[PDB]
Amino acid sequence: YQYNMNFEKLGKCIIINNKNFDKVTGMGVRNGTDKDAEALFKCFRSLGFDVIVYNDCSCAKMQDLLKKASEEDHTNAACFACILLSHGEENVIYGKDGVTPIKDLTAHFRGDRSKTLLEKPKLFFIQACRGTELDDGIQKIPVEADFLFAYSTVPGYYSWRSPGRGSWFVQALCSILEEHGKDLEIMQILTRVNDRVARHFESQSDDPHFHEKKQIPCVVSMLTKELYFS
Amino acid sequence: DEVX
Repeated sequence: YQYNMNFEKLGKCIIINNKNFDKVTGMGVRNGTDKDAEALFKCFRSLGFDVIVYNDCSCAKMQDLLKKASEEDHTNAACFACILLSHGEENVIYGKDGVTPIKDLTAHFRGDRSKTLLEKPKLFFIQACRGTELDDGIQKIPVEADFLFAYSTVPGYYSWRSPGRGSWFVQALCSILEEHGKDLEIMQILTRVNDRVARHFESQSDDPHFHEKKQIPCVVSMLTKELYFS
Repeated sequence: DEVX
């Protein structure tokens, strides 16, 4: 009932860190994103992933990074992880030059397309907006199998990031992983990340329309076993 | 706070 972790490598971890965008996109500089990346770099490295951080990629670069990565030989690896830090809209992330469908970035790893990652977990963590809604708060193996998307927010909603500390989702995810990454199952970790973000964060803003908002992450799992980074 |  657990994913076999007996491989010489845990797996590759691609971190796409998009901070500066083309003015044609009209997207602002994501302050605090470098802090997220560095933190995420330390966590996933600790977990034992071979992480490489790619900055200000463009949609093609991103698609290539993923197409190529899916093309490597993952036979000696337990899994694959990819973390996306950037701007976004519903179903789409922003390259420095525009927006590309997350579905395209992930499909490369389908069972029919990455045989060496077949029956192995493929993890994508996405920190990006998914719309413009604010939460006010209240006081034969299937080809689509073995994927897990840890989104920072829910469909149709904004995702918060503090210029000086990083995004809520990443601050949360990193504290949890640092302390429990090696002892709790992935769903437990993400559930705790879910609770941490919901209870410990609340937007501070000068625009009242954007003041005191809350946020809840969203985990989608097509996993078929329990995942322990150990 | 900023949003993404």
